[PDB]
Amino acid sequence: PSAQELKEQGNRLFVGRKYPEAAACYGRAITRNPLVAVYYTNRALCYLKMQQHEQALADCRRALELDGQSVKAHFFLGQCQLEMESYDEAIANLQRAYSLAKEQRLNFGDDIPSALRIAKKKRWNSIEE
Ligand SMILES: *CC(=O)Nc1ccc(NC(=O)C*)cc1
Repeated sequence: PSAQELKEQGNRLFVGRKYPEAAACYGRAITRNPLVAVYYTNRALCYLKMQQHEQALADCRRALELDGQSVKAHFFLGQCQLEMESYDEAIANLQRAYSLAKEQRLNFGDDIPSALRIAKKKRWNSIEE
């Protein structure tokens, strides 16, 4: 199987909540072609759904090097840092995801802006404690 076919099989497993199996298929595609960003971005989300944040950080770091303009990778990076309460970095990454989304016209409705507000509100909440 080619790397593209492996990404498609990992995608099918992800839709069925098969997160660990999907991450294995994404690692497959990385072995075959390790220079495609979305392979890391998709597996990062698998790790993110698996409560393994440090693992999710790494893949978000790998994706943003192959594609510094990736809206999805910045979005998962910020959400991952948010769940780890790294609020300032998280808001900065969600903000850049929003900036890139408007540049590439990937800003749909109030989606990413609502993520910003939820992150900023959670940051305000923790500062008080
Ligand atoms: C195709 C696919 O994976 N869709 C999808 C829909 C919803 C969610 N999760 C929630 O709505 C909370 C994940 C994936």
